[PDB]
Amino acid sequence: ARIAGINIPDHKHAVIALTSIYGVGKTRSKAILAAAGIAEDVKISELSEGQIDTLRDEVAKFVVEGDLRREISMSIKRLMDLGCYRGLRHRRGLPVRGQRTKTNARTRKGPRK
Amino acid sequence: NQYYGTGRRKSSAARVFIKPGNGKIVINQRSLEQYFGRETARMVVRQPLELVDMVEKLDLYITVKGGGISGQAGAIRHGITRALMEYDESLRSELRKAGFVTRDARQVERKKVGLRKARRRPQFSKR
Amino acid sequence: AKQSMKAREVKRVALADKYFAKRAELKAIISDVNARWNAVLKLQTLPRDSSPSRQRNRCRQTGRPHGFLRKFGLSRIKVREAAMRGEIPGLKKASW
Amino acid sequence: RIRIRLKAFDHRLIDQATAEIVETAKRTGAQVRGPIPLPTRKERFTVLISPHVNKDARDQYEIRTHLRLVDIVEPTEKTVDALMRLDLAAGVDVQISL
Amino acid sequence: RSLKKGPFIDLHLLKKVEKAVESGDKKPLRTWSRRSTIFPNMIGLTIAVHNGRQHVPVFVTDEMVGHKLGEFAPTRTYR
Amino acid sequence: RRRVIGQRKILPDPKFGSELLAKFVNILMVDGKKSTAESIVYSALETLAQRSGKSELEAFEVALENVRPTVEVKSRRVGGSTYQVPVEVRPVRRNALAMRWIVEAARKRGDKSMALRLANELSDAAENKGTAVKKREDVHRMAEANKAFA
RNA sequence: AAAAAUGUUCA
RNA sequence: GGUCCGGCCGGGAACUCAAAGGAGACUGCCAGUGAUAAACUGGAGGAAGGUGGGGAUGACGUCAAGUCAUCAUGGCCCUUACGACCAGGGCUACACACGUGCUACAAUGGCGCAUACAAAGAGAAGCGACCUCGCGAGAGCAAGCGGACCUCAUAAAGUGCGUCGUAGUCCGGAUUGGAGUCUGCAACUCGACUCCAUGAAGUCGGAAUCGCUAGUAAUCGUGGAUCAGAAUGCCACGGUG
RNA sequence: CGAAGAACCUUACCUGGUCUUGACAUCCACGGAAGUUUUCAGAGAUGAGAAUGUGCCUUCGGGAACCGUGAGACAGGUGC
Repeated sequence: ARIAGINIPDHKHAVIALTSIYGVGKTRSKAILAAAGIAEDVKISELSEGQIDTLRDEVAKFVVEGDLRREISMSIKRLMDLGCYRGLRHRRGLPVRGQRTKTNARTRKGPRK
Repeated sequence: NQYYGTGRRKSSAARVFIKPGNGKIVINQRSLEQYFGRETARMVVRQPLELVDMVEKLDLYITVKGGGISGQAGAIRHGITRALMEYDESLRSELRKAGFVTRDARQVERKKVGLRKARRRPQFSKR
Repeated sequence: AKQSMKAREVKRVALADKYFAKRAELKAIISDVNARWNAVLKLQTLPRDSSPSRQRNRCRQTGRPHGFLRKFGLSRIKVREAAMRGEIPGLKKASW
Repeated sequence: RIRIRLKAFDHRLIDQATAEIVETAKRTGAQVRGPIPLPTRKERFTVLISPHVNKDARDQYEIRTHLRLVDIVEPTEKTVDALMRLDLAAGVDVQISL
Repeated sequence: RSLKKGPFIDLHLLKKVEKAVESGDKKPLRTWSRRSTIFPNMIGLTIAVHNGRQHVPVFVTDEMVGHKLGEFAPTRTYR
Repeated sequence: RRRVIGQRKILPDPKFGSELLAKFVNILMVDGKKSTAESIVYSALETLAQRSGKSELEAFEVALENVRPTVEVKSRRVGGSTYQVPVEVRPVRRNALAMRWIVEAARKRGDKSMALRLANELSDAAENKGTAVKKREDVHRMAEANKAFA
């Protein structure tokens, strides 16, 4: 379905379909379905639009989508304003959280020659 | 009980008291397929039993401990025919030459210093 | 050797359980994870002095940390030396 | 009743010179226990034989420390005189109970 | 890392702070220490934190919701 | 070398009575383990049974003992001159080799499961979908037409 | 019985 | 026999186990072969034959091999110091290159359920059940054991079922955000663990290259040391194979 | 790989505070039971203090341990 706005994957069980799509991941998937008493292994092929009403409510108790995606970037730049060990580091995107600062940094610092 | 058997094969030793009674395999109040899940193992230890045909005429209790899954069944296979060389001494030959009072000595070997396993050592390269 | 490096190391152990350990350990509920009360708390962070987390176990005949064995209270070689000569009851070469 | 724990290194020691207290105790007490084994609480080490590098050679150690404990059990509490003051033995953990 | 079940204070050089908030600071404290929670209420100062060879004045910034001195000083210097 | 070196004999499959079937579990050995191997053996065996009420065992046997390997090139001395000698293969080792190959051929046919592979695969006996037909056109191509000797 | 060099000075 | 049905009770030492002392294998016998020589190949019997299987043992020596920093030491050198004592920082840069590892790329698998069987060690500033709370990491509360007693302790692949269908996905897990646990006075450089969120690269790897002959390879866990507190490391143990 | 665990401390390296018969050894002389709990300032090392303890033996002087100071012969150096 879509929830009500933005497409999510179709013809697939409801826990699947909820996915990782900004503040609703794996844990949030089945937790939400369990919560609103709708069955977990309802495909969008099998998805009712009475199911659809109780759905939307439970995802509104979490900061999800575009809304979520602001706050986060405001806070990564927070630390830099400070000029933190985490701070400054982001200007060339050097590891902050665990990872070597010498080497092995292909997917954070960028790659070798 | 009227015939006993040891049989310690693949680190599992199994008591055997062959009792008077009738063909059945009672082992820890169960069967094979009941003390274990799906098995290949179950068929293998019945192989001496069809070899000249028994277990329709005596009853047996088995109490295997430790070791393997196959290793347990190793012990079962070993002790039954170390109690059926003494039920029959005519098949004394037909059990030692049929390799059922033969102890398996392929046992797991120990790790060493500077080696990854029992013989395994590191790979080397430079490219 | 290095007599000097060693000498240091020794004295840490006196204070370790004479001006620390039950002087310092006096924290109770109100200063650990059970409960909190800033009064007591900040004035028992106030002394630091000696500390056993600033003490290594050490070899008592080298004082290096590398290749240490608690079990004999000495380092690598200062086990092996004794042990080869057959001084110590029942240590033997692996042979099973 | 009494637990008697003999725990010593060598078999030439947990088995030898240890019969001298089983002896004297028969008369004073009223029973003896023979030398019952125990699963043997043992060690093995490794120390790097080199003084620098070469981890291809490390001296690999073992050490059985045998446990036959004997463990004479006595409701007879007159055993103690000839048991413990009288007889003596070293190299062996000597431990007594009630 | 974490202050555990309920908080710590993290006393490290809290013998100068109580002197230097009685006329404020504006003057560079020669400080070896690199740890101590900077409190959001202990701001407008000039801390010369060490990096092991130079004490560098760093003007404290407002709203420090839980941070160290250490995080605001050089540690080793790039090409 | 100076001794012929082999090892212990494996046991015949005990719930179909057949050593060949047990040596083909070994071929499919996955995680080091016979267990998860035997499943698929048996799964695809049934597939074959449905299409073939008679033995479905003679579509392994025919296919692979049509193929008769013979070629390699070595050299040995003879009368004081070495010569480049072509060497024949003994009929036993032809067998031994051939049984393996067909079952080796699976896990590359780009299916979903080893069902659909080994089923459709094994059924053929001389019109193979397995490596058995594909080695024919190399073995006899070579031999005695680009091989100067037995 | 399947091509193929070259090795700064000094115990 | 009893049974709170649980080796739960007495009871019996048979049994497995434990662990001290033995029995045995010696080409010893049997045939053939071989200079009638030594000896070899089969055969038997056996748990085991022809250096049974697995350790530990490196000759006379060579490499002026490594190691004055484990330690020892000849000479040399420093002497309000190449000495000494303390606080902070570094040894965890980085613009590259390489060694040694770990993890996947998936249904011969992944996930959800329930379930099967191990071995060997650890331990009184010690291991810490239990029971309470905590989704959780874990915190409280507190027994037991000087450990064939009690605690660490709970094997994992495997197995039967539920499902997903070969998608970079329900694969895979990097990165990062936010919130926490714990060891320590204290974790910013440079401590480990958890919760959630974000969700990568990788679609089984070129030229080239390596190990391994049997319970070996393969694979699945497990424990120990070190250690205040840092294992994809080292050391050790069994399952399957 | 030496290193079966580099926060500080360790750790030799670095920057800074600080000392020079010494941090570590022996021996001689001087003073003082050793110590105990405490103040201030300093990053600490420490420096400068406030009270308190008057032990072990004596052959009564003397010692025994130990603390501070004095002084060298010496000492120190994981330095080559």
